[PDB]
Formats: sequence, C-alpha cells, structure tokens
Amino acid sequence: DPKLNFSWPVNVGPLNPHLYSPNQMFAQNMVYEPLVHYNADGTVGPWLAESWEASQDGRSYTFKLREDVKFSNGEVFDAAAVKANIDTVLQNRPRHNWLELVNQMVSAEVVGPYKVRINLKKPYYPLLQELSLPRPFRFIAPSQFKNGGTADGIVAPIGTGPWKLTETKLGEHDVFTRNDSYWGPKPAYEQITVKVIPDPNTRAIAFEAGEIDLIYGTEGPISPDTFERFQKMGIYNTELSEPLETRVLALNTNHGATKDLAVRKAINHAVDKDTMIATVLYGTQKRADTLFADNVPYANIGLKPYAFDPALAARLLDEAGWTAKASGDIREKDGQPLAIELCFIGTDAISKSMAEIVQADLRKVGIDVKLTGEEESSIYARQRDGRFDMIFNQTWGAPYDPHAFVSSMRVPSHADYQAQLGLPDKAKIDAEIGQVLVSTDETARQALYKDILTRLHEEAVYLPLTSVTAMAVAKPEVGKITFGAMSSEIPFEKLTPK
Repeated sequence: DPKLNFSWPVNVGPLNPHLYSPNQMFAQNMVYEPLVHYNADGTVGPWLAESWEASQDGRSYTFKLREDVKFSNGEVFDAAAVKANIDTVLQNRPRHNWLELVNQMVSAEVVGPYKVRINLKKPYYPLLQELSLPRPFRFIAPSQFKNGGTADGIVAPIGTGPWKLTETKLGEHDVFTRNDSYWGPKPAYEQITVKVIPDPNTRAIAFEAGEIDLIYGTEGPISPDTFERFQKMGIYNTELSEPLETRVLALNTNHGATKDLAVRKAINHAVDKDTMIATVLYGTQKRADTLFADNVPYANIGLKPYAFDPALAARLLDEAGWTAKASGDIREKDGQPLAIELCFIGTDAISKSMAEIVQADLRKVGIDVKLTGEEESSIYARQRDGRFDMIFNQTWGAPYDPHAFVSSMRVPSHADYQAQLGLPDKAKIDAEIGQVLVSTDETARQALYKDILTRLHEEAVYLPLTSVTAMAVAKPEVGKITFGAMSSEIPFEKLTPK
C-alpha cells in the first residue's frame, strides 16, 4: 500500500489531546476525534456522538455515542471514557478557560453506557462548534492517563482516529500508520510520514528531489512566494481551499474622516482587491466582499458586494463635501484635507505591502493615507484607545466564527469595539450580540446575526479584503486534494493516490 511523505516545520509533539504547543493540531486531528464534526459548509454533524439533545433551557446536552468504536489498542470507546477525558480537562481549568465552552462548563455525567450529559452555567449555542475543535475535547484511552490525568503527561497517544503515531525521531520525522480497525472509511494511504523541514528553501529542494509529496498550510508554513514559485512551474498540482478566515481593515466610525459613512463607502469602492491579491499574495487568497464568507454559520445572507468602482468612490466623496480643487488633488472639506491614518505592525511584511496598496489605490480618488507602521505593543495601545482611522484585523476562522469575533465587538479595548463606537445603533448591536450568544432559538439566532451583519455591512464598518485559504502543492500522483473545514484539519485519510 502507498506511503505519503509530508513536510512540516516541526515535529508533531507527544500528541497529548488536552494540551497545546508543542502539540501540532493537525497531528492531534489524525489520532484523536471529537464528539461532533465541523463541515465545510459551516454545519455541525454527528461523529463519535451519533446523536444529541439539548435541554429546553439550553443548559444541558446529552450525547448518544456510537457503539462500534474502539481505541486503536482495542479498548472500548464509551460514556465512561468521554467523562474521564472531560473531567481531566476540567480539573486543569486554568489552561482551558480561555475557551468559552470550557468557561461555561460545570460538569459531565454518565447517564447511560453510551450517553454523556454535559452541563453548563448558562445557554451557549456555540458548544457544538467548539466541541469540533482539535483540542481540548477529543479522546484518549483513559488507560493512558498518568497519575489520574493527562495534564502532566500520557503513557502513549492512543486515540480512536484513522491514524496511529508509531514512530517519532526528533529533528527527523514522525510516522503515522493507518488504523486498520478504524470505525469509519479506511485511508487509501497506509502510512503518512511527516518530515521535519523548518527551512523553506530546504523544503523547496526536497519537493524538487521528490523527497516529499505534499505541502499543505495557510499563511504560516507557506509563503505566497513559495506557492507562486511552484504554481508557475506547471508540473505539480496546486490548489486552494474554500475561505477560512477574513482579513479586514476596521474603519473607525468614531474618529477622523472615517466618521463619515460616505468616506467609508468610498474606501470600500476604491481598493482594487483583485490586483492586491494578484500582486502581493500571488493569488493565494480569495477576494472577500463581506466580513464573513458564506460558508460561515449564519452568514449566508446574500449581502451585496461593494463593487470596485473608483468613479463612484469619487462621487460619494465629492457629494459628502470632500471635494478636489482639480483632477489629482487631495480632497478637502471645510478647510481640512482628506487624510486618514492606517496603522499596522511594521515588521509584518504582508500587511505592510497590503497597506501600501491601500495607500496607492485611495490616493487615486483623493485620499491621503498616512502609513504608520509600529511595534505590536504600540498597535494594541492604538486598538484600545481608538487612535486609528483604519487598522488591520482578522476574524477567528472556523470553527470559531462568527460567535468569537462578533462577541469581541461588544468588549472595550478591542479594535472592533472602538471602530464601531460612532454608530448610532452601537448599543442595539451590542444588545443583539448578547442575545444571540444565549439564544436557544435557531430562527431567532439567524434573524439576530442577519441584522448585526447587515448593519455592519451597510454602515461599511469594514473594508473586507481577502479570505485566507489553505494552500496545497502536491505531486500529481497524490490525486485531488480534499481540504479540511478548518485550518488545522489536513485530511490525509481522504487522499486517494492515482
């Protein structure tokens, strides 16, 4: 059976299901599995739990587990194993409390041999999405606990997944073997070797020499340069996923010229995102016309894009009192120039190149963008103070969207809060956000998000720029790449070599 060589900058880690770095999320996803599965269209479906019910008040969920699942060592996957895992996570609460699902979780109880009930302090509809995460709610054989838990180490990384970790060589590789007693469909590949290649130039050469078959990742492991270099050779398979998270400029409704709706709309009409993507990103990301893409839960609401239309942008400006003396002039309104400050982290090359593109494009319609590249700490001070006209931001990505990012909009010291402060409907928006997070009603939930996202779009609070995507470069014999529904999901089990 066929074997795959995969490159990664680092070793996969010890693969503890309940800890973070140095454990790599994609590798945790190969070995361990969640109760429920996040789909690429934003829905959540059955996985280790075949069924579930939420109590009427939304504070308890009872999961009915599959009855045909074994851990890779042959031990039973059941309600007892799930509770044992949940409990060791909750006993290490300080590590995990950043996740609002954990923060609201009171307890787990065994209510049948294959039924587990999860209890919350208050309703929290994103429970299902956050259960689909690579960590911390995936399941190791409890026999692998050390001293009654996982927080201080595990015996061996024994999961229920389609892959088993069978060899680790630090600085060299990690080898995963197909789990031939996996409960689901069996992988076409018998073996996945993760080769440790931290140096991008070495990775390129290794891919040339045929020492690795697949490269896969987002902005992190793969530069636009790297993807461009391979896609132009025209002999490999190169593909991009569906949108994962959105990069935006937040425009400050409470500060400067961006207080004016016409100016914010003009900005949305005057940046050529397609050219920005083509030049700065080498086509490795997709144009975003809305804050959230239509594969984000509750966000498929048919918002109309602001089309690239610099003449219209000029008409919106002039028709708001921001007029140009002559053709190429910086516009003015009551003595004052149309100058706006765009603040970004000065050592971030991509953001910097994007900011320079924004500056050039907006200058064409009479806007003087001042570029203020500064250190991260200085940028966080600006976000919280509202001392910006435009500032870069990013959504959280699947499966955290839209709830995580929207939730932060109503919290002071977040960029989005400061940027939205000038909206007359800010208090109402913040009330709807509070209501949507505790909503137990799916119809109400869609209506609430529709209203929130529609107001943010129509009031042009954002300049949505790009959708980050997973990139894949593969030898043609690997076949079509099936992309994960979240950035940390690399579906080796779905590869079918030709």
